[PDB]
Amino acid sequence: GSHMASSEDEKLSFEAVRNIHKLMDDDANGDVDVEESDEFLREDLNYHDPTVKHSTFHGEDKLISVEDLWKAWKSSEVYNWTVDEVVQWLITYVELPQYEETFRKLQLSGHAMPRLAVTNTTMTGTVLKMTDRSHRQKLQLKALDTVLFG
Ligand SMILES: [Ca+2]
Repeated sequence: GSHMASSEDEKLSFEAVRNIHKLMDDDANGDVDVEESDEFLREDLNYHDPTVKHSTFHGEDKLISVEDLWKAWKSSEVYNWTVDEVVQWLITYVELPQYEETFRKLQLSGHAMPRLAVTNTTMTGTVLKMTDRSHRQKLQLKALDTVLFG
């Protein structure tokens, strides 16, 4: 229920993908500016310094763009990763040994990566990490870093 992110009608994949981009881009204008990402990129997904994602994605600067992410994602390792790949990925990165249940519940992959990187609500089909914050933290950190860097 917001124009910015999460619109009420039906959660489309674009609003979702821009939402996880919006994790960095506070105002969600389609591109994150350096100031917008200040704590956000660094910690919220890079868990240290966002120089990696900023200078890897843009290269010359620090601006990340939703549609550009869309194009990047389709060209990145993430969009190529099938369920098996994502399963080993989710475990080795997200540290969620609930993989059996979750993959059999929703069948995740490179599409699911951005779709699950936003809120527990989306990803928890039935039973998947009781801890909301711990769930969304692990998933957003690794899924988002995966859709962004890969
Ligand atoms: Ca912005």
